[PDB]
Amino acid sequence: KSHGYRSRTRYMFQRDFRKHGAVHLSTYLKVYKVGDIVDIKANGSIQKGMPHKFYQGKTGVVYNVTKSSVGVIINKMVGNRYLEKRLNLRVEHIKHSKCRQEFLERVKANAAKRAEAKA
Amino acid sequence: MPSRFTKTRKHRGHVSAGKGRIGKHRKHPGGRGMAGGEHHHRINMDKYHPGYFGKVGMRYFHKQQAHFWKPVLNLDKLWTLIPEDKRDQYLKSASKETAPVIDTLAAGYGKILGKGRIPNVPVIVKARFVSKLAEEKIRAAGGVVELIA
Amino acid sequence: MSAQKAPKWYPSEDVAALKKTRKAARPQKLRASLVPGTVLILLAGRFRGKRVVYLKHLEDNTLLISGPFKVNGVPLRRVNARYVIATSTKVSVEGVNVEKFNVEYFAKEKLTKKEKKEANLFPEQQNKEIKAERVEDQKVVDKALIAEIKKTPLLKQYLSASFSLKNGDKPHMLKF
Amino acid sequence: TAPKSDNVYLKLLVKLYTFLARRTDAPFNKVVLKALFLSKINRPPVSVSRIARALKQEGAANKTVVVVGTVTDDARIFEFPKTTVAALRFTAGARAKIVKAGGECITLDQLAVRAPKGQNTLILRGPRNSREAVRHFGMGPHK
Amino acid sequence: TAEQVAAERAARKAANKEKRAIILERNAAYQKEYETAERNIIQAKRDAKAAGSYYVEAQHKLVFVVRIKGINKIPPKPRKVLQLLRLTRINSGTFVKVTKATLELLKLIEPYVAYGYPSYSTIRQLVYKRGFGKINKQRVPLSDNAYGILSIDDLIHEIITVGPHFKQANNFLWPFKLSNPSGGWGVPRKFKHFIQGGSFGNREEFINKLVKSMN
Amino acid sequence: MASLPHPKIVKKHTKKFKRHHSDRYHRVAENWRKQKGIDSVVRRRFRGNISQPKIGYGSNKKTKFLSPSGHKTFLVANVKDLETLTMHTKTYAAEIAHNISAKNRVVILARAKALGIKVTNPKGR
RNA sequence: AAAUAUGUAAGAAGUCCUUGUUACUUAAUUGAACGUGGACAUUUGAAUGAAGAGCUUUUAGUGGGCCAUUUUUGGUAAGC
RNA sequence: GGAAUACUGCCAGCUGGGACUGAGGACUGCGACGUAAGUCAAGGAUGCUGGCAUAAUGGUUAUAUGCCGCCCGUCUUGAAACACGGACCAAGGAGUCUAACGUCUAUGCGAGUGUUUGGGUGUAAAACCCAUACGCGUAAUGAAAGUGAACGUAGGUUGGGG
RNA sequence: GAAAUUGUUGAAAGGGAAGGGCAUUUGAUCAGACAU
Repeated sequence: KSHGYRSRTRYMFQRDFRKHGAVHLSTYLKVYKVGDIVDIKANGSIQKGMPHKFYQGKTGVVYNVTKSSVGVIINKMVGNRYLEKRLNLRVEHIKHSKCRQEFLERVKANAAKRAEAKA
Repeated sequence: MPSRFTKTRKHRGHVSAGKGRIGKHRKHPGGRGMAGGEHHHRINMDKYHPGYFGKVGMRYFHKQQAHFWKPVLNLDKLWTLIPEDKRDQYLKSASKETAPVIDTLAAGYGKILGKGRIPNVPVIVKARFVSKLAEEKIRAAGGVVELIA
Repeated sequence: MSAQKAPKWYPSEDVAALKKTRKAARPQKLRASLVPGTVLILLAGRFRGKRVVYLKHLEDNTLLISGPFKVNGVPLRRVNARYVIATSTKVSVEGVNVEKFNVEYFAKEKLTKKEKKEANLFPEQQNKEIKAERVEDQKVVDKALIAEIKKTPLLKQYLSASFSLKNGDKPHMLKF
Repeated sequence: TAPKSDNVYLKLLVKLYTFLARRTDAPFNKVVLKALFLSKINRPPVSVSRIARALKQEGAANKTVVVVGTVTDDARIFEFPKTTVAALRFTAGARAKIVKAGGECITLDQLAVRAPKGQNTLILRGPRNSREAVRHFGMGPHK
Repeated sequence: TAEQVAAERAARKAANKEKRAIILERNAAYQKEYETAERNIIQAKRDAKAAGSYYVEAQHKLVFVVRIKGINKIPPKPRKVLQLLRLTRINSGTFVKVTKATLELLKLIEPYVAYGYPSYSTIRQLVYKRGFGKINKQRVPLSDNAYGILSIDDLIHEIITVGPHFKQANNFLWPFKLSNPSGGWGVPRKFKHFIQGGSFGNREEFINKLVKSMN
Repeated sequence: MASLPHPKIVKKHTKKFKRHHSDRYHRVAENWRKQKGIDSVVRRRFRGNISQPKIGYGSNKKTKFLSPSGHKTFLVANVKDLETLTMHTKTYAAEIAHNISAKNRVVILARAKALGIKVTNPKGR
């Protein structure tokens, strides 16, 4: 009925199930990378590392790393045109990804030279 | 005068525009002439403009400043690249060997400022100073400026 | 995918630890004696939505039916030969399959195992008691699409030229 | 296309080139044809200063600049350049100072009965107005 | 002299000559590859009931999937689907390999198309007949912007056993512009179906005939 | 001046194609005019009613403007003009003029009568 | 805790190797970001489609909308 | 036990019946057939044999007849509308002009460019000729006082291409 | 000396109505093609 900045969020910005408090001090270790692709995922414990709604679920790529807890950024883009907007999120809210085919970049290249000598 | 209108005097009962869906007088143009100030038709583009889109500077009762300009990146043309002339020698030095006088009788010919490069040996007559990079440029190569008290 | 096959232990459903998916088949045809054992298929109907073990060892022209494993009304009439009976066995395979793979009265879809089709009747015992010995009495006759089919050898040979040869088979039927 | 309309002659040129091209293999043609076509803007107006910076050096200058438009006087108090390069027209100070140089004001036709090949010819064309932008309100470009 | 007018000639002629006794050292010959196997599979099923089973045997080709409906008022996804499976015409129709990025698509369309599943002859005719070129037919001739390989009978000899460089071949043939039913119609109501009668669905087998009448 | 079989292959709408309701109401006049209005059953084109006419009805180039039975035409209207066609045959052929007098006419005939040329305005006055 | 729909990623300018730059912080042979020299790309799941593709200006009309199928809000209901 | 048909296929296997259609020197280039000159059809449409007719054939046109077709213009989601305008003819009637501007496109010049009023003259509103000016443009930025550019690149490289 | 519009002559059509559109029958009328 009103349009405040967390509106509708009641279940999106949800929490847990039983993991209902306190950052996994792992989810806190780990190092960014002025290039590595991050995947937003808000968590009410924090609160800059709350990503203002829309950018929920959306995966992008670290463009800033103010690594002093200040997570990175990335952007993404949105509807009509895609005008890519950038958002400075915080270290406790973002997460890695499935660029995990570089595992198959490797698999490829390597197995492919072992294919050179093989052929 | 076979414009682009005559081609219209026929098809459609109008052209500009959509039958009856619009077409009125001084009309829809909300106001007759730059109207819709901070209200109706507004969207900026805009503004400032040292006049009419947001006021603030300082007033007076004015007159005529000074016909100035002439950069040094070409104090060669200046008025002496005429021939030219007192050319690729060396003068030598001051005295009266290569004096081009950037000026007139009532309101100017410049203020030898510019970028440039020069090369040889010009005397520079003026008052329009200046550039001090200019100075530092003329004297760069036997350059010497003079003014008028 | 996929390819090739076999099986042969029950009728059917088998060989897991990895498992199957589809329809080892054999086009459930028929139907012995004169015009009994018939495609009798009930017209006497209030529409397609039905079925259940029709098989009168009664007599023949003395055959009888059914209407569900049973719980929306489950009836059971008889029939004799040419009425709510013949004369289509389906539009088979293609509808005939829909059928089998809508015997999800035991959990399939595109999964593992096939006909695995309940009890007997010359389903098995047929091409599964014995193994169609003539499958051998088959080899004997090579016969080939041969004779005039075929006869290319003694004919279209003079055409296997046109085979890719727009050529000869441009000479006649296929032009512009 | 390629048209443009006017100065028959101007048109005739189109022919000789359209005449070459499709005809000739290569490129410096193709290019100078679709070039002969273009409209008065997006059609620079390269100056001797340009045709000069361009030549000397870039590690090649024994080539013939082919500016497909006018070609300005400019005033680079010295240097320049002695080279052969022209086309559409040339301003006073130009084919004049290009005459001190001095190479040859090539007249883009002649410079084809020569340029027959295209080799050692540098197609130099360049610049953006005159007008910004639009549209001032971000902010960004002005006016 | 103008014996050069007889230069290229000796060539061209004999040249053509070779190619064809080539086009034909093969174009038959393969009609044995094809034939050969078609007996084997028979024999196979038979070795089956030599005992048991066998012999489930999978396929594969697919399938002239021919547009059995319209333009006006069609889906929105399923539209672009059609568009990219590339068949923009009423009674039209391409051929598409039985790969799950193919299949999946097929189904997303099933409602409104008609996944046949080609026969041999149906390919021949559906090739040769209305089937051909971005412009018509002359063997190694036009059909040698191949260049993998040439022969109308080779466009077939690929298409109808797809695989290998194969179906960049099918990138070629504006496809169809097949006839409206021709003889038969397809029973009653068509524009909705599968089994249950009609159209709108994936015959096989009975995939040809509804094509058989057309080209 | 041997003519494509396109005699009567010209072209359809051998038939005036004239203004809509005007085939009726009094001071509605000449033609084509595309009742350009917001409803008129014509501009819509439901079955029945005038037929409007539009490129595609046009006449097939290889027998286009000539077109006559003979072929071509030209208001030869001054002897020399009445040449202008001398060497050229057949195809093309002349007509006199609204304008061209009585006296001069017998000539124009005459003169061309022999120069090899055909007069459409055969007669005239 | 579905289905539908919804983000990304894809073969690959990509890895792999050598070192070089200083405001950065590590105690630094600490890394960071950038750059040189060097091996292999047409690439061995993605599929399918291209009447190239990208790009810049400009200036009309329009802003009263209405139908259906499914999913729904109010309302006994409605051609609401 | 031994066949037989039925049914579903695919021939590069034979032939009848009808219908409509004919839009280019050679050529061609693809081919076949013929052991052989050459022949088809193969290609570039379809070429052949024989008959008829001084108004025959079509064009209009008015009629009849099968079928079909309601008033247009109008604003409307919505017009045949039980919404408005219009009995009928003529002839008239409506996006122009100007100042001042945006694009864009011609044309001249071009780092310059336009004579401006006004002079010179003239076959006199013409045409042709020219001053010390002026306007716009070649410098910007500041409220203002001020102050004001390389390396028309070698203290600008960097990926981009044609 | 157009038109609305009226007279007369001449033809043609009409079971509550006006007049289109496609094909043709009939009548009326016209051009070409003339081939020498």
